Amino acid sequence: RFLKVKNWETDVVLTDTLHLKSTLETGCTEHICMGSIMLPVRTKDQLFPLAKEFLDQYYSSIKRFGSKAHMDRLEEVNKEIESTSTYQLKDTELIYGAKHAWRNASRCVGRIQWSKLQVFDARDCTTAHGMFNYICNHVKYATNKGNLRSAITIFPQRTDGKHDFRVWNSQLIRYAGYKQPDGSTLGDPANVQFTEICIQQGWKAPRGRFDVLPLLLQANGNDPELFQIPPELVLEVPIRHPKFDWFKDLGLKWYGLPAVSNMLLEIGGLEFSACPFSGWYMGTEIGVRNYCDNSRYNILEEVAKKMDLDMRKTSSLWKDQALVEINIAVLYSFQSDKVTIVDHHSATESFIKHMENEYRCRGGCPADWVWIVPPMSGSITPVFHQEMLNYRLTPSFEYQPDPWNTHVWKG
Amino acid sequence: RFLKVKNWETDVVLTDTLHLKSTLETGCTEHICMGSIMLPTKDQLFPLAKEFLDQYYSSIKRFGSKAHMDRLEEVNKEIESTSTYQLKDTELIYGAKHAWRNASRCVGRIQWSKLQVFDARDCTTAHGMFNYICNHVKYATNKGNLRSAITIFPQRTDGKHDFRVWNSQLIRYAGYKQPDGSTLGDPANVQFTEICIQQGWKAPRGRFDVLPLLLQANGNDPELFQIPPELVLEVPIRHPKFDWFKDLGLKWYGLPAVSNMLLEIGGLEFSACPFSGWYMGTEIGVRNYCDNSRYNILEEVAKKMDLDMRKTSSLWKDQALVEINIAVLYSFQSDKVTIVDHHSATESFIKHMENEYRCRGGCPADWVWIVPPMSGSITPVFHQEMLNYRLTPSFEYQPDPWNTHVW
Ligand code: HEM
Ligand code: HEM
Ligand SMILES: Cc1cc(N)nc(CCc2cncc(N3CCN(C)CC3)c2)c1
Ligand SMILES: Cc1cc(N)nc(CCc2cncc(N3CCN(C)CC3)c2)c1
Ligand SMILES: C[C@H](O)[C@H](O)[C@H]1CNc2nc(N)[nH]c(=O)c2N1
Ligand SMILES: C[C@H](O)[C@H](O)[C@H]1CNc2nc(N)[nH]c(=O)c2N1
Ligand SMILES: [Zn+2]
Repeated sequence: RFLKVKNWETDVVLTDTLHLKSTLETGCTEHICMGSIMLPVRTKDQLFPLAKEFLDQYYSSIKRFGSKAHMDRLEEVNKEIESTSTYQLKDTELIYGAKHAWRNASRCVGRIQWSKLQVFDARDCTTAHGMFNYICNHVKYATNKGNLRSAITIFPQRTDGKHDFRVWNSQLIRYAGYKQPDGSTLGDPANVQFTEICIQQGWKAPRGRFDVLPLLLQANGNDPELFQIPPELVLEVPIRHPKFDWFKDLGLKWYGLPAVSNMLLEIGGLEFSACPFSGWYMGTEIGVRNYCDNSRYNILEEVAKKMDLDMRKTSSLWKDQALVEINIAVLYSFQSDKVTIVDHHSATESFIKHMENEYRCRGGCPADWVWIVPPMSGSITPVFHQEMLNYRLTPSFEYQPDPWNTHVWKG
Repeated sequence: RFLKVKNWETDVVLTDTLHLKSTLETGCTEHICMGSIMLPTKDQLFPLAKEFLDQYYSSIKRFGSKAHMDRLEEVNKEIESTSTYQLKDTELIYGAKHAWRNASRCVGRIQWSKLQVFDARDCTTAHGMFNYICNHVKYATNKGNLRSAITIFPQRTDGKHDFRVWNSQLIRYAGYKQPDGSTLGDPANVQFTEICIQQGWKAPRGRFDVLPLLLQANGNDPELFQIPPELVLEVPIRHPKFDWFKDLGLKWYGLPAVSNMLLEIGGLEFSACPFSGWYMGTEIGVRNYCDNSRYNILEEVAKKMDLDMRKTSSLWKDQALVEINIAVLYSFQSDKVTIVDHHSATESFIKHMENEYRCRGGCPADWVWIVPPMSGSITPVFHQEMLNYRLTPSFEYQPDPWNTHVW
């Protein structure tokens, strides 16, 4: 089958053939689209076809499909599976896997960079202390004094689901949130639940507005242990505005390194439940979402006051005006401090080029329009006018439940 | 089978029981979502009529009543006999309001029950259509206090006697492909403008020429008519702060009136059913003015603001975009023409959505279209999960008449 996508700004039409290699489900049906829904221990039975599907793809990619090496590897994996009920990936396969999981991430606008990913193999890790060390090394490497480098660290795969490695933090670096008895929130409201756990686990909270959370690290299905990332490894950027001098006095800063740590990495049917990965920020993540979401730092009001906008009626677009200025300040600050960041105009333009390239050389590029379009100024970016097809390819990054909801406590 | 939608800003969860009454298809499959794609006989007819009559009689609390059965019978006899059937005035109005109610891409549906329906099924000629359309324009415009309206022309018979409004909106500005290679007026309307010229229109080759109506009656050849200028309410665009903004020479019309869709009710097809409400400000200032393939004025405005247009990271585009939309809202409000900003409108949609879930079991919604084209995440709709599905009565897309016209 052929599927066409049109860009309504340029009339450029592209033809998808890659969707035929789609596997997993979308959530949608012929009667309902679930396009805007955030979120819609394996047998050897299901395991070898998934292993084989993956190895066929790997060996095609290296132009060795049907080779003796290809055939031997299949044979080798088949037996390891029937002997031991699972199998081990070669380093090459692991690196290929992780790069492709990112390449396949339909919600990621930054995918033009997918082939440049530093893969850290942490499959020899056995304890939370070992995890802490690997994660420190990842943070130092990825930060690179502000010249950020994409990286992923891969801890041992799931076995029986009873010995999972998990990073309990949703991101490696994030600020605490503290709910006050008066109902107000100190710090990042997003992180109140996790902060409470940390405190419960023994963390001494400074109770400031921008406290870097400790790492809560779980190895081999044991109870998680707390660790503090050395502060010297945590690069932060004081936020100021190039024209408004009062902006610095808001007392805002943000960390440089966005590093997702709660997702599951699936490769050839194997499940890596601890796989922190990091790139660099697109400005709107901080300036639009982190600062201006009503459920986050929520600073539109205070910024708007200081700008003396007309705040009596929404039709003054005071919220819109303040939002822009804040996003200007975020970009200005990172650039001024030589910390890697990308504006939404740049990142969406690059994505369109990436996407067209992927259609030509790959037969498609699965993309989630809902996530790809930036949270401000949507239609003045080229992705808004771009039809996209969303489908699931493996290897992939998947959501998994939060560990505190599933963990069987040892005590 | 019962579905939940969550609002990630408020944690409010709603349960959709209404999608189970959807019949038409989304374009999506288990393997591929097409949520962002813009365009995804007597035996056929009676169950469609029945489905509709059933929901109609349910609405007036007379389900399984004698009148219900009688009507069902009557319509059945009539299809058996005539191969179609005619809607009672009450059913036409109910159906039109519900077509709007079911429009999953429409953010303004909180107004759905307050829609003035003009029955033009007695129309036979294009001159008759022109008269009805002028009356609609005048009624809906109402000196600037806009009132939603729809005018419904005769239903399709054999597809060779179609009534069609060839225009996409009752009121739009012409577009001309220049020898300078650029484009004068609205680039969106080049093709239509040419057809107007090929059909006789004398273009005043300006930048904001209100297009003539091109009207097709009973499947016959389409005719040109010019809307009385005094019925077309336009608004000069000025900025409350920037004195220079007026020099751009920008204006827009007050009445958004979609004229190219198909109204399906009880299996019957109304190929000519122009409808109108009032603008949300972003439709003009974000899309009509700042879209690259439209008036595309971002650069001119940014220059007049003397912004650093060297690097994209200065967000000069974003700044001009906000100001432009400020001016649009300011101009309309200053001239007392009804308009709604994207904050007010989305806030209304959330309340409508909650009303609908509570009193109907759901509200089909297309997030890709409901979220405004600027400042998306600072509006409540961004954080709102929506389920998209197709209910009837409905407004459907249909082919442009000129690809299908047997001249
Ligand atoms: C290089 C710079 C990168 C940029 C600028 C970038 C940008 C983004 C943005 C803006 C999002 C949407 C999340 C949100 O806005 O809330 C996203 C999502 C995502 N990114 Fe990237 N990204 C980058 C690197 C990476 C890397 C290295 C990986 C993995 C190896 C990755 C994998 C993903 C995945 C799996 C999602 C989906 C998250 C979810 O489903 O919640 N990205 N990215
Ligand atoms: C009264 C105030 C109204 C407002 C503020 C409003 C707002 C909107 C907006 C912003 C859109 C997105 C379309 C675009 O951006 O091009 C839309 C779509 C739509 N509206 Fe409403 N509208 C109103 C009245 C109506 C009425 C009276 C009807 C029908 C009786 C209607 C039917 C539709 C339909 C069918 C669509 C989808 C059109 C398409 O798919 O191209 N609207 N509306
Ligand atoms: C590697 C990377 C780079 C970047 N610029 N942004 C991101 C996404 C940031 C992000 C922020 N908040 C939330 C999420 N997701 C992650 C997955 N999590 C389970 C849900 C929320 C992701 C990731
Ligand atoms: C009644 C009404 C009110 C309003 N504020 N906006 C609209 C939609 C405006 C609009 C602009 N451009 C295009 C479309 N649609 C019309 C149907 N057309 C076939 C596709 C594009 C609609 C309609
Ligand atoms: C309900 C809706 O899907 C939800 O708010 C989505 C919308 N698009 C998004 N896009 C990005 N990049 N990140 C997000 O968290 C979301 N949230
Ligand atoms: C490709 C994409 O679906 C297309 O640009 C859509 C996106 N959302 C939209 N939303 C509205 N309200 N109006 C539009 O024209 C569009 N265009
Ligand atoms: Zn879908």
